[PDB]
Amino acid sequence: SSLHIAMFPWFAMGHLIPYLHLSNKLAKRGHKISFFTPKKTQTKLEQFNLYPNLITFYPLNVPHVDGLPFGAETTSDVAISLGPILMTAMDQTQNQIELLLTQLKPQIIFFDFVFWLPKITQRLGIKSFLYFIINPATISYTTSPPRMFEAENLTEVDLMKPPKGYPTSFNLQSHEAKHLASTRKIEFGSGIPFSVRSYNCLSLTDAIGFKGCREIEGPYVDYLQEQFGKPVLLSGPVLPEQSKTALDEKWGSWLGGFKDGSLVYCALGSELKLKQDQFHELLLGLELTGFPFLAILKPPVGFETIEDALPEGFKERVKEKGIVHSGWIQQQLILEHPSVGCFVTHCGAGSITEGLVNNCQMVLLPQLNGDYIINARIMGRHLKVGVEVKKGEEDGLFTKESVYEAVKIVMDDENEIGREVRSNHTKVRNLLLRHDLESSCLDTFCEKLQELVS
Ligand SMILES: O=c1c(O[C@@H]2O[C@H](CO)[C@@H](O)[C@H](O)[C@H]2O)c(-c2ccc(O)cc2)oc2cc(O)cc(O)c12
Ligand SMILES: O=c1ccn([C@@H]2O[C@H](COP(=O)(O)OP(=O)(O)O)[C@@H](O)[C@H]2O)c(=O)[nH]1
Repeated sequence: SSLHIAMFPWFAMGHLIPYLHLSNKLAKRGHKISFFTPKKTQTKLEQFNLYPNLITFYPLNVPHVDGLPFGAETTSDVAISLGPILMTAMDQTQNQIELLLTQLKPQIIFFDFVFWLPKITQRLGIKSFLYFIINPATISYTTSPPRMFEAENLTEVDLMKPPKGYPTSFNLQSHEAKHLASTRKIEFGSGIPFSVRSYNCLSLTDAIGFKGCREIEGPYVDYLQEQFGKPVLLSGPVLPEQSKTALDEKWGSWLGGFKDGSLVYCALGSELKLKQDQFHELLLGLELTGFPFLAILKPPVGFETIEDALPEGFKERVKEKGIVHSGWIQQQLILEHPSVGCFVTHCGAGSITEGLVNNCQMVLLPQLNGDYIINARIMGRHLKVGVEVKKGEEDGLFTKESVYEAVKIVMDDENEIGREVRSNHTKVRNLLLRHDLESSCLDTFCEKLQELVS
């Protein structure tokens, strides 16, 4: 029997997009989806609704919280420092969520962040499902009970090693453990410290789910199931679905003028702005490679145009070989273009999947975020599908020479590290695209959802 599922993702394109990818897969199986989305953002999402008779959008008015810029709905609309206020605004949709649930009456609601929700749903006879599109290795590392019980005694040296029982080994740099130790305590919406919030969601929800498959995410989901004592499901790897919009002709035309596999694509997601010095170092490192490149970057901190922040003489030197662009582009379609030979990525969970299912060599440039860092360690050291750009142990900065070297290594047909990461990437792509991998993940996922509402 088909399920009625409501979708309440965090107000971020990196959550809205994979929730919609998964929605399409569930609707193909006959399930009815009530998709809650910020009102103005809906128009950008219709693009991806492949089953409009089963997937219905319901608009949310993102309320006012003092400090929130006017009209802002998504982390793509605000600077990263304003994220906690946007969290307070999502907390404030409670009364209009509670009324949407009362009239739509879904059996299950997938959600992010709103740890108050399982108390509404238990009252309405609805099952709460905390559905993560970030890595379970990240939640396992920072938010498992052993971490939470040390409370404010948790230090940088504590975060340098995994929590007790953690199934895997990898190394953090000093500045990364420093980042995790401090940001953990910073308020993220309505006065709740960040890790407390996520922990409250894990503890109070009926069940948990993650993007991923047993072959890669398995050990972390088993660890989390053992720790929290409730089902931790895997949706499958949420392979990107095809959009209804073709590749913009101006990009298709420009990309079509380069030799196959010759272009370096660089993008750091839609939520981040580099500091100027690292913006310069990145762009000069791309220039040093001599390869054509497309860099999708916001202007650096303190700057409003790409023009004003480019290193001196940059435009005149790179000529038609390189473009630096700050607008939203169709990243998934660009990564499928045969010109692209290399993807320099901030290691966001969605960008990681998009690179894995394509042919591009991966260069890992994780930005200062626990999931990006952990994704980078897993891709660089466990799966060994990419080369990570070296950062200063204490300052977290890279040089233009380190960017150049990483790209050169993976682009060199005769370099043995490049051949190795190509070979390992092919292994992972062949697994994720295996004819029965995602479908069998979804088979199990949907059975376990049926048990949940039984
Ligand atoms: O990056 C993280 C993250 O997601 C991310 O949290 C950012 C705020 O810190 C936000 O800006 C991004 O849009 C979002 O993808 C979340 C998260 C996401 C959805 C949830 O339902 C609950 C938690 O937990 C984290 C926990 C960590 O120990 C470290 C992290 O790095 C993240
Ligand atoms: O100009 C852009 C920037 C991002 N994306 C998409 O936005 C999502 C970004 O998610 P990810 O987790 O990689 O990073 P974030 O942007 O949340 O940091 C992915 O599906 C990208 O393909 C896109 O299509 N165009």
